[PDB]
Amino acid sequence: NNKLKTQAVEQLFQAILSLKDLDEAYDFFEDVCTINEILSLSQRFEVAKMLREHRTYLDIAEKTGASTATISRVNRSLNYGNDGYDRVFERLGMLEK
Amino acid sequence: NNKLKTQAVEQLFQAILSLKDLDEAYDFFEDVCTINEILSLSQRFEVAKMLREHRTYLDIAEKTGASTATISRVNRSLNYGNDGYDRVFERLGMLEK
Ligand SMILES: [Mg+2]
Ligand SMILES: [Mg+2]
Ligand SMILES: [Mg+2]
Ligand SMILES: [Mg+2]
Ligand SMILES: [Mg+2]
Ligand SMILES: [Mg+2]
Repeated sequence: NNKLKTQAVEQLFQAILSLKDLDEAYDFFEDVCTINEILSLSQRFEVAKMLREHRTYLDIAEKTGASTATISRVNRSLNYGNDGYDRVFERLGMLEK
Repeated sequence: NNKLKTQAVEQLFQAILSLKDLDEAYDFFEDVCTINEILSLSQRFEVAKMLREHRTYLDIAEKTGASTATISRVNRSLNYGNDGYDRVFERLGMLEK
């Protein structure tokens, strides 16, 4: 966290928060990231959602491709982090009821 | 690009575009990414800005820490990409005049 209190980090975030729609998101993240990086963040995000949907590690590994080690890492951030995943899931009504 | 046309990628982007302020950005990206990943994206973004500000590779390597190989990679995405960096720089009035 301390290493992230930088004006560089803050401008990255303003850049990210200025994106207006998914086509802009695609353009930007594809400029800044590799395909695999984007695929890697989307996998973590899906693991996290499925974890809160109460799915098993097997079902998560199947559906997402994540190894169980990845699943376990995400699970640490989900549970012992800033509660960012959860606040998005609540806000966007994402969790399969 | 083709590998990124996924519902998983689309939900990551909706999650990212729902973030309302920098504190939310910090909470979310810190949950989803490692410190080094965030530092790595903010470095690329700063390299890209300084490149469009017409600074030399030496000055960019000094100010940002990027190796010149990183600078050269960013420069490919800046110039031969989706024009996402440039559209953010224009929109946010970021380039030092
Ligand atoms: Mg600073
Ligand atoms: Mg790669
Ligand atoms: Mg991982
Ligand atoms: Mg799909
Ligand atoms: Mg790391
Ligand atoms: Mg790099």
